[PDB]
Amino acid sequence: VKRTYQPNKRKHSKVHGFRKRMSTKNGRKVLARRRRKGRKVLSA
Amino acid sequence: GYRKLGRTSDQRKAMLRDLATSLIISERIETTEARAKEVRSVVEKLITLGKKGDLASRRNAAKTLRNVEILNEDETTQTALQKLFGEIAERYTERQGGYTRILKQGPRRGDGAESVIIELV
Amino acid sequence: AVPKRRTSKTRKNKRRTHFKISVPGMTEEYKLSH
Amino acid sequence: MEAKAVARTIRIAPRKVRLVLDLIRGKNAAEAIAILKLTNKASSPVIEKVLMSALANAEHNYDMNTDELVVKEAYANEGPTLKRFRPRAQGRASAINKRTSHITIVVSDG
Amino acid sequence: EARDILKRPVITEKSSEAMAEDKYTFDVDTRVNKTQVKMAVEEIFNVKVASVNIMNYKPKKKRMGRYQGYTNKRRKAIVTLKEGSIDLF
RNA sequence: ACCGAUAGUGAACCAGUACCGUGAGGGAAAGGUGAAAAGCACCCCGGAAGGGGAGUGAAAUAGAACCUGAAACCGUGUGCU
RNA sequence: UGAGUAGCGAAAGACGGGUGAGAAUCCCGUCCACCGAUUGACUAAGGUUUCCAGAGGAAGGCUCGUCCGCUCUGGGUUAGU
Ligand SMILES: [Mg+2]
Ligand SMILES: [Mg+2]
Ligand SMILES: [Mg+2]
Ligand SMILES: [Mg+2]
Ligand SMILES: [Mg+2]
Ligand SMILES: [Mg+2]
Ligand SMILES: [Mg+2]
Repeated sequence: VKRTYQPNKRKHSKVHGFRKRMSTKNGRKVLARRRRKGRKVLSA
Repeated sequence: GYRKLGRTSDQRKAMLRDLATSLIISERIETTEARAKEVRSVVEKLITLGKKGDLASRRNAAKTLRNVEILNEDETTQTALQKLFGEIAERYTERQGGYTRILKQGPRRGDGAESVIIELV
Repeated sequence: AVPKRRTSKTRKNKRRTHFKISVPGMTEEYKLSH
Repeated sequence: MEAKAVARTIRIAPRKVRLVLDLIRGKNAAEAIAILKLTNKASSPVIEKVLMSALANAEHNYDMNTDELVVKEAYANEGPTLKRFRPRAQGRASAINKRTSHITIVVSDG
Repeated sequence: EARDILKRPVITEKSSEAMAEDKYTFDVDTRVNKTQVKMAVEEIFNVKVASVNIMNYKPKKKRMGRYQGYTNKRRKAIVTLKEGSIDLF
């Protein structure tokens, strides 16, 4: 059988890195809910 | 006789041939009860060829006895086939059959199996 | 194929009358190693 | 005089131990080490270290003779468990209950 | 600025083996190449250093209950030289 | 004329933590030795665990799962049947 | 409770000797046997110290266990191509 989540590292950061959250206003309201709730790991 | 021992024909014919051989070398072994009531017979039919000693019995004393084990007793080398016709045959030249002896030790720890000794006499 | 009821404390214990074990023999302590 | 000894958090179920003890109660002492080591079970080698601690303290602490000295109370009682999991066919899972016992022996004279 | 580059030696069964060929071992700061290292030893010790190799490591995992912490990081400097020697202890 | 550890905050302790999800995002459990560490020197059984004596203490059936310690559930003994 | 019940994940092992409180199951040795355009040998992704040596046996390993990819301790990735 074949299942989902065939990993990689180029594509886990070209889509969920820091610099893709900053280049897009709706991704800055992502960051600005994880600082306010208090999590030790912002999106990378 | 007629015991199968949870082992199909091609397996039982090779388990009863290793028992007959390694016994002869050390003359004393430690097995479960069932198996030694079946080498009770295979090995008793195998000295009776060793008293003849003829050229034909050596040819049927090899179709069950096992491949040439290059023994090493005291400063020597033997075969299990030039020990069976030279040495056991000579100790036992004037008795009838019945040259084995079973002895009951206790059971085992893991599988709860009766353990017994078997030697020559 | 599935229990319709609960098994009481008695019927559980009326059943184990025979669910015990047995004793070895006794030769003089020496084993019965025939 | 009534000596005793207890074994604590011993890693066997009680329902498996209690089959051996019924063969040990209301009997002599040297008529018990024998019947124990001639019973193929796994309980037997731990009820055998637990008489011989109740017999080796009726000699150094309380001064009785091992000649006539019998068994008056032996029993097992439950203990704390240890919960574990076995996975099954679908994504479901299933319970496992690994159990313990405490063992207690009493040797008395008359 | 030398005595902040290289810190302390490493004495092992390999570092003890290599002193039969005058190869000595140290533990270097990060942030540093192998050319900063070469003229460092050569001006503390006056040894006329020869060629040099280097490597890195990665965090390990110390843990002794309630202390699920990682550990610092290394950068070794397996150093070599022909003319002379240095006695450390 | 507010709660007093299933309550009060999601969090009295390791808490936006472990754990679940590609991701956005979701969410826990868990407090108490004694006035004082004086935290059981020493002897005996055992490979060790654990228990029996001795000894500290006002009490160790207060011995680190340690304040009290109900019920379900599991057992040993026996006065009538 | 159901209940000491269903189950214990495709497949050839047997004897002898040694260490140990303790061995069908660990270490050494013999014969037999199986896979074999693969149960062989190399590389990439991805995983991230699982690698090595002495120790250790409460838990984990679908049994046992003096053994282990598990638990303590110290150590191991070297480039002008
Ligand atoms: Mg018998
Ligand atoms: Mg309360
Ligand atoms: Mg108080
Ligand atoms: Mg049955
Ligand atoms: Mg049924
Ligand atoms: Mg081998
Ligand atoms: Mg390894």
